[PDB]
Amino acid sequence: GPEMVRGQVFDVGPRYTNLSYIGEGAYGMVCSAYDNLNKVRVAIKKISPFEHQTYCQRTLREIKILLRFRHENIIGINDIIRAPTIEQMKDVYIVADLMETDLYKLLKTQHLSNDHICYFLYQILRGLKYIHSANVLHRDLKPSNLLLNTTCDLKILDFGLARVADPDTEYVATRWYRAPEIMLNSKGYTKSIDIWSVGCILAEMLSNRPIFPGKHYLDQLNHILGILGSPSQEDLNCIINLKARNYLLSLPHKNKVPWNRLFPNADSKALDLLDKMLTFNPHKRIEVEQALAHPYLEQYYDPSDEPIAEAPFKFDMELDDLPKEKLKELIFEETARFQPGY
Ligand SMILES: Cc1cc(-c2nn(C(C)C)c3ncnc(N)c23)cc2ccc(OCc3ccccc3)nc12
Repeated sequence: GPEMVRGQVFDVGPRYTNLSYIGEGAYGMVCSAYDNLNKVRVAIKKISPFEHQTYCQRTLREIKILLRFRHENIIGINDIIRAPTIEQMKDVYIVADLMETDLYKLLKTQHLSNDHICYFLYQILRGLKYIHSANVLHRDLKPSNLLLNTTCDLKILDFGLARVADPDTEYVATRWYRAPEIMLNSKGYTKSIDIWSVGCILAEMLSNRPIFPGKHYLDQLNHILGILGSPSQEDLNCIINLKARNYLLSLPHKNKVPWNRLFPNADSKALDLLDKMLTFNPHKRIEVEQALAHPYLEQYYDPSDEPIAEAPFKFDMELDDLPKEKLKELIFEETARFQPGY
């Protein structure tokens, strides 16, 4: 029979053995396992989406994007296991490189020196540069979506909320990393929403504490304005939405808090870059290639070793809202090339 982990079956043998609980991912339980073919311990995520439309849809979408993307700072799929007939397939197991932890857990437990911060930040933007080059917005960068290994290699996870970057909410664990414009007008304008999310992660690395921990929807904007200050007139004039602009004008005045008051031990170049990432106005916010070229990342900056996508990625939006059972069939087809062959 199959091995079991906290009452959950992991029918991944004979190739993968000696399973052990790591944690809960956003889509299912994650265990570590020994790969008997490559002689190495790997991470295996178990996914059970076929009891709902939204899970099947997001599963199919994630498998397609991670299979097309190939970059060292973005999580890759090494293998996929499922039953040989669609009628048996009640679960899907995705296999990936074993890392040590996520940035969420690391920051709850330990200090990061400037070199670790600097190197982690470089890798987030390196990976993000590839994603944005494919015309994709992540829209949910946060510490829990960043995996680290023991040699400080960093990988980005979770394109569940990813979209094309052209002009066009639900439940999420945290709004602490959402850019202000997302709640002030068009639903996540541009690539600057991700740069905002990365700035928030930088701040959190400097202090081990999230910078904008809103306790509810409107509170999130109060946290942001309480540090950045009230928007200037120029910045106010970039808020296109009538109600948003009015709402901003109705709020109490707040003065800017200097960065070196919040982060008194931080490298002044780090705070300079942070200032440019956490700019209220998304049109003035620093872009990924410019951020990589900031003096703070001079040690690692190397545009010959910062690859871009071969082409733009396209999401087939019509597959969304297809019937539960049809999505099950497409996931069977997409996972077929990992089934023992030839
Ligand atoms: C997002 C994600 C995280 C982890 C993971 N999560 N964790 C911890 C944070 C629980 C890890 N620790 C060490 N190594 C790891 N690989 C992990 C394993 C994963 C293993 C497979 C995987 O497949 C991506 C995927 C494919 C299809 C649908 C949804 C997700 N995604 C994983």
